[PDB]
Amino acid sequence: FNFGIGYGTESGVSFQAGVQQDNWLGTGYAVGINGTKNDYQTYAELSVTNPYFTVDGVSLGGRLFYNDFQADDADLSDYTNKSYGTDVTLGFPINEYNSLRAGLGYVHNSLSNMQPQVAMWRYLYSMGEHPSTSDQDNSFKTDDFTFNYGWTYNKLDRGYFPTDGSRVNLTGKVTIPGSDNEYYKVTLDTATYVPIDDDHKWVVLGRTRWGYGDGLGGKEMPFYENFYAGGSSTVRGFQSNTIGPKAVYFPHQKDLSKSDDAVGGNAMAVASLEFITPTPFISDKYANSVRTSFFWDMGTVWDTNWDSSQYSGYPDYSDPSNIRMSAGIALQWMSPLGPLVFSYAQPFKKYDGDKAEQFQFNIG
Amino acid sequence: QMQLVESGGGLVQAGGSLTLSCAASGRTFSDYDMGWFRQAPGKAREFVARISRSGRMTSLADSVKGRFTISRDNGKRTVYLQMNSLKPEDTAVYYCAADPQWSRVRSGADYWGQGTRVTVSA
Repeated sequence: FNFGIGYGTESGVSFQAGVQQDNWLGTGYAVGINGTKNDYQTYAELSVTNPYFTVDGVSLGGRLFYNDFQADDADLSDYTNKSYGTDVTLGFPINEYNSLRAGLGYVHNSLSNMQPQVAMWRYLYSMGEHPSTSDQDNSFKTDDFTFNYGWTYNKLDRGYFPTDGSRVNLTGKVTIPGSDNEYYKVTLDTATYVPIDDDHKWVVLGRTRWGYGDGLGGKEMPFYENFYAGGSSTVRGFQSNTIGPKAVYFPHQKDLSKSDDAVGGNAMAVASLEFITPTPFISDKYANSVRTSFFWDMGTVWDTNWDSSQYSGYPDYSDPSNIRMSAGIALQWMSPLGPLVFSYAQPFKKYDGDKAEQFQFNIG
Repeated sequence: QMQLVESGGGLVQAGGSLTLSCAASGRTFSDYDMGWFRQAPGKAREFVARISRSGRMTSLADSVKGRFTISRDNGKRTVYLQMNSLKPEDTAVYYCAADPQWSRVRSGADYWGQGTRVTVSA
C-alpha cells in the first residue's frame, strides 16, 4: 500500500492510495488498483496491462473505473456526475521521445442536482429532451462508447526543474455509433524551455493549452465534458475554473438571473510566458534547489453555441476575444513535505465576473 | 388504442423491495413519456415518478427520493418501478400512465392502467 497526501488551492486536501504489481504471478501482466480523493472528486480504478502485446513492445492495457464529481465543490454551477466505465488501450512506442495511443472506451454518466439554467437546458434540448424551466429534480443518464487517441512527445532534459526541450500532448475522443451522446473533443498541451545562458540558470518557458469539442448533427457536446480555465495550472491569479461563461438561471416558478457561477465551455485557449531566474537574496547552495519565475499568463474559454440573438442584454459568451491576463511571481523548491510551489499574481484583464485569487499554492 | 397493464404488486415486509412492471400494447410506446402514480385508501391519486420517451430523463416525488427508481425498455414496450426500503406508508394501488408531454405526465395523462396493489406490513 502506497499512500500520498497533498494540499493546494486548486483542490484542497488530496489523498492517494494504491497497489501495483508488475509481472503478476509470472504471467507477464501488471495489475494495479488506485484511488484518489480531493474536495470535489473521488476516483478509483482497477488496471491490467500487458507491456508486450507484441514482441516489439506494443502494450495492451485495460481499465475499470468509478468517478464521483461534485461541480459546486469545483467552483462551478452545481451538478453531481457519478460515472463508471472501462477502457482498452493500445500503446505504441515510436522512438525514445514519441509514443502513440489508440483505444476504445465505455462510460456511463449519471447527472443530478441540476438547477434550471440556459446552457445546460440547451444541451438537453439538443438531445431531444423537453425539460421544463422549473424542473429542479431531474436526473439525466447516458451510455457512451468512444474511440480515443493520443500522442506524446517528450524531450525535456530532466523531469524536475527542466531547463531545455519541449513536451507536447495531444489527446482526442469521438463517440462511436450506438452512444447516447454524439460529439468529439480534442486537447493540445505544449511546453518549451529555451535556456539563455550556457549554465541554464536563466530560462524562458512558453506553455500553451488548446481545447475544442462539438456535437455531431444537431446534438451538442455534453456540458459535463466542458473545458475550464483559471487556477494554479492555467491562468494564475484567477480562482480555479472561473474563466469563461457563467450560468444564467431561469426564474423560480419573471426574468433570467445572471450569476458569477462558472460553467465552462466547449472551446478553450491558454498561453503562458515566464522568465525563470536565479533566486535573489538566497543563501548559497539553496539557489540550485530554489527556482524563481516571473510570468505572464493569459486565457479564454467560450461557448460556440451561445445564441446571442436570444439573450439581448447578456454577455456574448460565444465571443472568443475576451482574453484574460495576469502577471506575477512564482517560487518552487523541494521541502520536507514534498514539492512546493506558490505564486502571487495580479489579474489585470478580467471579464464577466471572473473571480480573483492572488495567492495560490500547492504542496505535494 | 394503447393499453397499459401493470404487474408486480404483492405483499412485502417493511425494509423489503419490489419491482413493478407496466406493459404497453401497440407499437407507439416510444411516443410517450411514462409515469407512475399511486393511491392509498381514502386519498387522492398522487405522482410518484416519470421518465422521458428516450428513457434518459427521470424525476421522482420527494416522498420516494433515494428509494425508488424508474426505467424503461422501449424494445420490450415496458416501464419499470424499482421500489427499495419500503415502509408501511408506501401501501397503495400503483398506476402506470402515458402522455405525449413531459411536463403534463407529472400530474395527469391520456392513458391509464388499471393498477397493481402493494401492501407493506410493519
